Amino acid sequence: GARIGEMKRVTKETNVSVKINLDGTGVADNSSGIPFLDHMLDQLASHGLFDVHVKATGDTHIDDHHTNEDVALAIGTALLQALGDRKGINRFGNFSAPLDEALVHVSLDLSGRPHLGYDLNIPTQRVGKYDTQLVEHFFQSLVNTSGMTLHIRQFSGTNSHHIIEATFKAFARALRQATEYDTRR
Amino acid sequence: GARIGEMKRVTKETNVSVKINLDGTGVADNSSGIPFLDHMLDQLASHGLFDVHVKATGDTHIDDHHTNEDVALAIGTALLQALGDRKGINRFGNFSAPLDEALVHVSLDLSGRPHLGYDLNIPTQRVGKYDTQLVEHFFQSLVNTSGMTLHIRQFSGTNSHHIIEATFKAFARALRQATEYDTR
Amino acid sequence: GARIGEMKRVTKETNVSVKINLDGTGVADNSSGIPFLDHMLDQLASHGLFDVHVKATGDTHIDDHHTNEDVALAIGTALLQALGDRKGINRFGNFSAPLDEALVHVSLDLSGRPHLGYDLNIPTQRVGKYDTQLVEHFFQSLVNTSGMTLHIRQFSGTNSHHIIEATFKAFARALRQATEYDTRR
Amino acid sequence: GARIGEMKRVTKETNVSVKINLDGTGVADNSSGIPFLDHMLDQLASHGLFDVHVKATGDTHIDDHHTNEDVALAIGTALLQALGDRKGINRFGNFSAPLDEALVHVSLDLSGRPHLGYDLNIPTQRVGKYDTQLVEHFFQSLVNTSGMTLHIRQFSGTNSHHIIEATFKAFARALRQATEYDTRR
Amino acid sequence: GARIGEMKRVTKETNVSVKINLDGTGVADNSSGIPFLDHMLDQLASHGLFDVHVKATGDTHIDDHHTNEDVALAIGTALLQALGDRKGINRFGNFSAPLDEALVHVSLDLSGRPHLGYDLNIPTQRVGKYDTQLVEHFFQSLVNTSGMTLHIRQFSGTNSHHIIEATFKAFARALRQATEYDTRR
Amino acid sequence: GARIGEMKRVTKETNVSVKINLDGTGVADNSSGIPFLDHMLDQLASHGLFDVHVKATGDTHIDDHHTNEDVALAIGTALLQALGDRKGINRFGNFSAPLDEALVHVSLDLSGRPHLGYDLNIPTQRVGKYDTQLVEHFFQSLVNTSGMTLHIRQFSGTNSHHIIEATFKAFARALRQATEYDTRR
Ligand SMILES: [Cl-]
Ligand SMILES: [Cl-]
Ligand SMILES: [Cl-]
Ligand SMILES: [Mn+2]
Ligand SMILES: [Mn+2]
Ligand SMILES: [Mn+2]
Ligand SMILES: [Mn+2]
Ligand SMILES: [Mn+2]
Ligand SMILES: [Mn+2]
Ligand SMILES: [Mn+2]
Ligand SMILES: [Mn+2]
Ligand SMILES: [Mn+2]
Ligand SMILES: [Mn+2]
Ligand SMILES: [Mn+2]
Ligand SMILES: [Mn+2]
Ligand code: NA
Ligand code: NA
Ligand code: NA
Ligand code: NA
Ligand code: NA
Repeated sequence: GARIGEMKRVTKETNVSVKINLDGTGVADNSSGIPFLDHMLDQLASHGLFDVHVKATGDTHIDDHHTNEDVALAIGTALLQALGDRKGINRFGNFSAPLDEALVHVSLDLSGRPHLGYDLNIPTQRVGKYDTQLVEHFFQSLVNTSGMTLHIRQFSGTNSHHIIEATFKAFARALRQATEYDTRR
Repeated sequence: GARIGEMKRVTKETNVSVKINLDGTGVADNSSGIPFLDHMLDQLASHGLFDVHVKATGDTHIDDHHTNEDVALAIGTALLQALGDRKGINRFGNFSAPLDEALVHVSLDLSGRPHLGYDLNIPTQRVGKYDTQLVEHFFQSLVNTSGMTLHIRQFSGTNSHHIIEATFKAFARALRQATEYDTR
Repeated sequence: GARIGEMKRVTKETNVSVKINLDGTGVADNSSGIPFLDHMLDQLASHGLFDVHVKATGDTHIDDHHTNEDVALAIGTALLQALGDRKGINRFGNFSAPLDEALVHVSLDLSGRPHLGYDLNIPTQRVGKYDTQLVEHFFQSLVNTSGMTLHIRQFSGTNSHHIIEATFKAFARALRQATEYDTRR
Repeated sequence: GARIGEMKRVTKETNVSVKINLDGTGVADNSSGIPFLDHMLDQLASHGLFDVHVKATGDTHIDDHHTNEDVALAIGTALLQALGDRKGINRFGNFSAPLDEALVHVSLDLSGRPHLGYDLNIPTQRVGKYDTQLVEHFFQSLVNTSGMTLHIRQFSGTNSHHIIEATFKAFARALRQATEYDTRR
Repeated sequence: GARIGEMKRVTKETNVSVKINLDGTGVADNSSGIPFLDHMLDQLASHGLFDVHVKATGDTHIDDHHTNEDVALAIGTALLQALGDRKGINRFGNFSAPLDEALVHVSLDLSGRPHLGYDLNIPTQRVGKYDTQLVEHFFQSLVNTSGMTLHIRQFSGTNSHHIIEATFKAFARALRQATEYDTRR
Repeated sequence: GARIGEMKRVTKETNVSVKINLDGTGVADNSSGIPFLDHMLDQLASHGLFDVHVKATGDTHIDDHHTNEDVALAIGTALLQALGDRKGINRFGNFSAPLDEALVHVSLDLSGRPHLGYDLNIPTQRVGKYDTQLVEHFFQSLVNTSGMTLHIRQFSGTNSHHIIEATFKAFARALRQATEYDTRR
């Protein structure tokens, strides 16, 4: 009875395959073509207890933008498919994740209405090879296809890797809460 | 043994009857004479899983103030009665409720000491016919008779209906948490 | 064959029926339960040459918010359905509409990615009975279900009725341009 | 049949004759007694494809003000006459005209309601013998008798001749668009 | 007969071949040695309906500057050759292109007088491997050999890839408009 | 020999009938569909000694804007008709009207050139049901069809009803002066 969503989409720019189990055990199998994004998608599994499979190739010789965007769009669609009729779930999720000096709060509602409120202050332009502009775009695209209300608020942080990873930990744990069943419903 | 509180009070200005079940299933029956307040009281039921019955008539030809106040006072008293000795409950409740661009956090303690910390920025004076000054007065009056410590904090929001509705969603879910029993 | 999109949705709050003909002749048939919004929807027909049929009733005894939102959502869905595969259309639309002292520019792309950039300065809270906060929410909701990129920018204006009506005229003409066929392709 | 408007008016100060063909081929025939204004009126023909005939003499021994004003008034009246019932025309016109470093946007509506929004920053007081205060007065007077809604906005420019000429190019192209027939209606 | 311009130039730094068809069907054939610039040149084809063939190699072991510059110079020369006597063309082009949150307006005139007005605010120094200083230099060099008046103005935008891509979409559509024939003349 | 002007105009939005006697005795018969506007039009009669008849119905279910505008336009046309050749009249009018704490000066010229200079500071958005944005629009529209130069300047005032009523008293008395005959002419 596990809630599994899957999305495959091939364009001239990217080839994306995503599978997510909302009732998973934290199995991570992420090969997006973007190593830092893979590290962040691993946090979805380890902290959200989702099973997350992502396989993507794309025009990373231009930059990571199209791959990042199309992976995020596909995850949002897979999430929407896995949620089904959304009956009985908590629907709302909240979590404040510290990572050393970083502290990020995520508040979300599986509402069917896309909205991103985004207030991160990432002080460097690259983490490894990853363009830090792509963090906002990842969550914006995921919101757009999942129909999620998502608020990301940075309360502390100076290390870009810490800020982004804390965001994914908080998102993962908030999304876990929202997708879990409300025992009184 | 569901925890049910009830308050009826008739004054020269208003006639108010309130019944709340802390262990409800979200049954909403709200007819306060103020349609937007009814919509907000419905959030108490649907998001707090309270059973909420409010029936009020009043001098709404003056304005909604006396009705709004007397309904809020009665709800706080009904909540206090329903809580009884408060043994074994979580007592504290916390929730951040987004509603599109709005985000409101509610933190409360069923402490017996009334206090309202209120920091909403509602940018318009009317939602429908509802005077938005009445939002603060609703929570102040409810706090005063329930003896609740209540903190309402707006983190984002531009639409007045969204801000107020997010506040009631967060309040409902925080109050649900506070009234539920601590398993340990 | 004319491109027609139609959507009916009944909720506990609203009862909404929408039909739009992208290849219309300007037939205006708008009865949303919100008279000023009807006047604005008429601009879609008169200036966009769309055939626009909207019939809605709702919980306007609370306020106009739910009706306004559900009408906007339904129009966006009807627009999306009417566009079909979007093959051969201009896709982009641009128009600056004056209305006396008001001047509003609209730029849009039928992109499949929802985004609203909104920069109006409406100086009063009510036009008739219409809550002027509902203008932004109308376009946000329409954007969300149509998948449109939409930018609304006020360059001039002091009368709220003029500002909002100029916005709908500019939107109507930009959308007409975007939905029309590109004769070269 | 071409839409032609013609107006002659003789006062104690000026003697003005104007004929404009909205469906012209760009015939420029401008002898206002103000050489720089003639150069600007030529842009109406060359860029708007109007046929523009202006012949004026006046009390230019005082200054160019009365001639400038009476020419502008007459052009607006001729334009109004030529438009007739305005059935089937685009009615709105928009154009951004660059001239080297200058860039001026014109937005107009053949509305029947006079309004001038004017935001040029002309940095010198004379172009040749032409008093640059007369630019605003020209468009104000033309607006007043034509019943036009007209917005002129400078986005760039440092040379007064360039700024004014770009304004007339943009006006010419916007007016051409507004007076042309809408092929769909 | 299609208007085709072609230019080959070999220097000690670069080897550049360009062919452009002003009356094309959107054939994109761009291999400049700079992958992000290739992606931008593709917009010329996809949104301008030009046929754009660019093949360049160069001293990219130093940086992309010489290749970027020499490609831009060659495109401007090819455009100039293809335009011929410019008889009968619209000559002016205008377009506002959104790309999600980005919005860029381009206004241009095929005037024979080079000028670049450039007002982009690109917030990162690299898109992929592409140095974002090269955007201004690309358009400056293209302007210089084509003899174009070109104004680029950013109205919105936070993602560098979006801002630059919106600029090339707007440029492509403005240039398409300017090079197309004026049906009335 | 009384100077009487009359205007009837029926549109899809409004049905307006106006009759004004410049040589009246202050007979007021105003039913515009806007009660506060009726009160203001009564001031024209009582303070200007005009006979003022206005009968209007319109789409006041939207708001009062279209009715307000069309009544003002019709009054301006009726005024222009009543003035005839304007021979022998004072032409200029000036009056400062106090109303308790409010003080408003009106200066006008029956010039044939429309202009409104408007400097009121009305501190509330509604007087009764009347939208105070409509005051400026009333005088602007009246100016546009009458061809009047009109300057309205607030020197004092805090009560919106007082400010607007003082404006109409001052306008009425200034217009009375301007329409009266100059005994030396
Ligand atoms: Cl606003
Ligand atoms: Cl100036
Ligand atoms: Cl920059
Ligand atoms: Mn993108
Ligand atoms: Mn790490
Ligand atoms: Mn009170
Ligand atoms: Mn609601
Ligand atoms: Mn809403
Ligand atoms: Mn209107
Ligand atoms: Mn003058
Ligand atoms: Mn010149
Ligand atoms: Mn260089
Ligand atoms: Mn791209
Ligand atoms: Mn108006
Ligand atoms: Mn009074
Ligand atoms: Na943000
Ligand atoms: Na209607
Ligand atoms: Na000449
Ligand atoms: Na390529
Ligand atoms: Na003013």
